[PDB]
Amino acid sequence: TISAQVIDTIVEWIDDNLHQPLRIDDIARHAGYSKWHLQRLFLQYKGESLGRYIRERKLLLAARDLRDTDQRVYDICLKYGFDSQQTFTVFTRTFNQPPGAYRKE
Amino acid sequence: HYIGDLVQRTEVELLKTPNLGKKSLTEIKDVLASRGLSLGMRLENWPP
Repeated sequence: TISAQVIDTIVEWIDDNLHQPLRIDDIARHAGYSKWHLQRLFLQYKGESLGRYIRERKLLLAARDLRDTDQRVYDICLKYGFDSQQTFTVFTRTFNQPPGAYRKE
Repeated sequence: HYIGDLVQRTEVELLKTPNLGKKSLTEIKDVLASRGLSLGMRLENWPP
């Protein structure tokens, strides 16, 4: 029990939520835990900054949609959180693996 | 999401969440007091 069961709710919010980005103000509210209700968790349970963990989660989620043989490549990053194609093109810094070649795999 | 669920829950545990911008107590009193509903009455059947 950390901050009255915030771990059991963060995962549910990440699962249920739409492609809306996750920031301090966005998740600070209906979360039931403010900035410090999340800082301790991100420091202890995860040990990684939000901008990298969210990007990794989006990449792991899109790894299946890229294999689902979808022709609308521009909408793949949009349906998962990346509001722009250039920002998602994160993939170069993470995998150094072609968008298209991976999409071909 | 129901009026029967809103009238039954006690405000002592309802007003402690920090995510509510405002509970709209004006409309809450308008829907409970003007319709003959006091603090925590058990209705016959609230859910559809």
